[PDB]
Formats: sequence, structure tokens, C-alpha cells
Amino acid sequence: SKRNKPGKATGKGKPVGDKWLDDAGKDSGAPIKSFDDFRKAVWEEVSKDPKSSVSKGYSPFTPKNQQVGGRKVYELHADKPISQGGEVYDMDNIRVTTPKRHIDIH
DNA sequence: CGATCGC
DNA sequence: GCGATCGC
Ligand SMILES: [Zn+2]
Ligand SMILES: [Zn+2]
Repeated sequence: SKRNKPGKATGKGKPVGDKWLDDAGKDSGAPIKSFDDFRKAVWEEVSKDPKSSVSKGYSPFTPKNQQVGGRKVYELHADKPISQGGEVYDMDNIRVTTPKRHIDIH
């Protein structure tokens, strides 16, 4: 299982602004030791880049209507799936999504 | 030995 | 380790 076995970061990401999560629950989605540690380290720098969630590392909750049942936070979708070639840590491949947006696509 | 996302 | 949704 790739998502567990370790790797290193690649890809610059893309430039956005203060209203950057609105594009998570839209279409493709918003750009940006284990993926278990990389996700934290993503949202830990979301706190330090100018709330209580991100600061401890967790994913922030979404709007009520972009939630599906017990799925309620932002999700890092891999555009090109890992089983079919996709690089886990391709900062360029990861799309910030919401439970409903993510669900449709798949 | 489900895939794919979260804690 | 564990939890969630979808599954033609
Ligand atoms: Zn996905
Ligand atoms: Zn199962």
C-alpha cells in the first residue's frame, strides 16, 4: 500500500489567494514518512500562512452542503490514481476537494 | 487482499 | 491501528 510506505515531495503547486477553498467544492478542485504525515504538514503550514484545526494539522470542516454524512472535511484527491501510475506526493496532482465534489468525479 | 479518502 | 462513502 503506497499511501503508507514513505516518499518525498515533488511539484511546486499553484498560486492562489485568501478565497482558495471555494474552488475545492467546484469541478476538478483547488490546487495547493507517509501521506499520513504529509497531509498534516500541508495543513500545519496553512495555519502559519496568513484556525484551531489547521494549527494542530487537521483538515478544516467544509460547508454543510459540501459534506456527505460522516465525511465533513477537505479531501486531497489524486487526479491520476496511484494504482494506475499516479505519484502519491505530486503536489501538482493533488486536488483539494470536498466530500460531494470528490464523490461525483469517482 | 475494495478504493480512497480522513484521524 | 482505526473511521467514513460508494459500489451499474
Ligand atoms: Zn480521489
Ligand atoms: Zn471493505
